[PDB]
Amino acid sequence: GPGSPNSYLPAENEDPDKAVVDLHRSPPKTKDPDLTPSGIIAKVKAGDMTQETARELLLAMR
Amino acid sequence: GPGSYMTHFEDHRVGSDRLAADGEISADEALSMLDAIGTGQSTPTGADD
Repeated sequence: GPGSPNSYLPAENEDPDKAVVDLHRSPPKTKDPDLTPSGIIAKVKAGDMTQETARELLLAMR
Repeated sequence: GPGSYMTHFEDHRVGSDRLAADGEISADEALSMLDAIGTGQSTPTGADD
């Protein structure tokens, strides 16, 4: 779980006994588990996805 | 021969004989299609680079 920047200063910081373990949480999912290969090529033609990520998804569906 | 070495620029995508399919595609065929995608002069506009 990624912390604060290395240049941070601990003014009014939390307790030194490692209290309040509820930080570092990831954002909600924004992906679909199944697509058509036509849909992959359409995303790239629309500029909405890189060729790199598109190829990666197609290698998982072939 | 030695050609451009690692120095001089080259526009490597000279083109072959692949064109856009009129229908559905395999996920294998789609890998080959990604290399041919581009814009440039593909649609008329007043915009410029």
